[PDB]
Amino acid sequence: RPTFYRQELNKTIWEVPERYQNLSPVGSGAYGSVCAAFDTKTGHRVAVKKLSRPFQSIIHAKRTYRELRLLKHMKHENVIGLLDVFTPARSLEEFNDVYLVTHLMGADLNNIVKCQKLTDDHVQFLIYQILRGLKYIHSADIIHRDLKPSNLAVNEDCELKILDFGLARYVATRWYRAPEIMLNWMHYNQTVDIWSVGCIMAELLTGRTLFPGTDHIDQLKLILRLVGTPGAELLKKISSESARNYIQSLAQMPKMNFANVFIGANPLAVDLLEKMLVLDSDKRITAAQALAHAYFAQYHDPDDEPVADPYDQSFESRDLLIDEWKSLTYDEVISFVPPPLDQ
Ligand SMILES: CC(C)CCNC(=O)[C@H](CCC1CCCCC1)NC(=O)c1ccc(CNC(=O)c2cnn(-c3ccccc3)c2N)cc1
Repeated sequence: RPTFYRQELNKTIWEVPERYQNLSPVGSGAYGSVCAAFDTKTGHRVAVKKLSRPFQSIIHAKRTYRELRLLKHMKHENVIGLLDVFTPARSLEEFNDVYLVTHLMGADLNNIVKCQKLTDDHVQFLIYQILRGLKYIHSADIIHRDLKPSNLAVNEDCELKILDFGLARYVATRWYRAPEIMLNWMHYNQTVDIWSVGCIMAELLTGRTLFPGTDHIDQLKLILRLVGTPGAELLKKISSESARNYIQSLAQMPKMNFANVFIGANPLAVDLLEKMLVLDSDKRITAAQALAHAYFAQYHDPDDEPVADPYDQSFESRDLLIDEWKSLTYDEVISFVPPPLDQ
């Protein structure tokens, strides 16, 4: 066990290993309770997140377990990874705080698009990286579901990682959400995330939110204005009578020609957008397919777009007591094997 030191920061007690020095809060709460720190083992800046009331309820406890499991799994260049996880507790009995350590990222994409509209080259490279991380996540049967520009972090070298910062103690998730999981939430696949990548890529190209809806209905209306109302073939895959009635209640709208909307953009980018922003989720391009798209010719390397190890999601179906989820989380803290150092 390493030696821990104690301090207080912005309404909260941090007890961390001496390994981590010069803690300073970041984001004014925006990211959670998170400090930048210097990691003396590596000589690098890191981020240290203290989970908020991780075992307050069964729901918090399972969420805690879930986040730890997911972070321990992710081993890929374009996905946040886990550098360390610790608790000052010496036993399960005393276990009540969970701290996570990741790389410290430079800025989010929300900050970057709000600052400047990007070059077509920067768009190629950023979207390629998103898709490469998504091929990986999706290969483990993990769906992000919350993709938006504030959940993507980029450094000065333009290397990107996918994360999920979660709630706030503003960019609406709804603006980037697939129509199929806008009303019903039964019939959806991993390509909900590809819909979000299309919305993000549009905004990077244009500097404007593609579908800035006020609510779920308005959101749907903005969407169908671009992609058109569902034709007979998609209508007959909608089980929800109320959704089908709602859709069919609208004055029918044609699909726009995306070249008339994204006027002046690279045509290969326009063609990719058409393949991502398809209403029918069975017809939407997958991440693996998208990487082989001609828009990514300068980056795509089929020998360097790896899949994930399998991920055991079987816990998701379980209904357990708080002390059980806590003990499982403790197990995962104990079994953690830190990553290779040499960067
Ligand atoms: C509650 C619910 C909505 C989701 C909760 N979420 C999770 O479970 C995921 C778990 C892994 C996911 C990774 C992406 C793919 C899906 C799983 N969890 C994380 O992604 C996750 C967990 C911990 C951390 C800690 N790091 C930071 O906070 C951090 C790092 N850099 N910067 C930075 C960024 C830009 C500018 C300046 C500084 C930060 N602020 C970061 C992300």
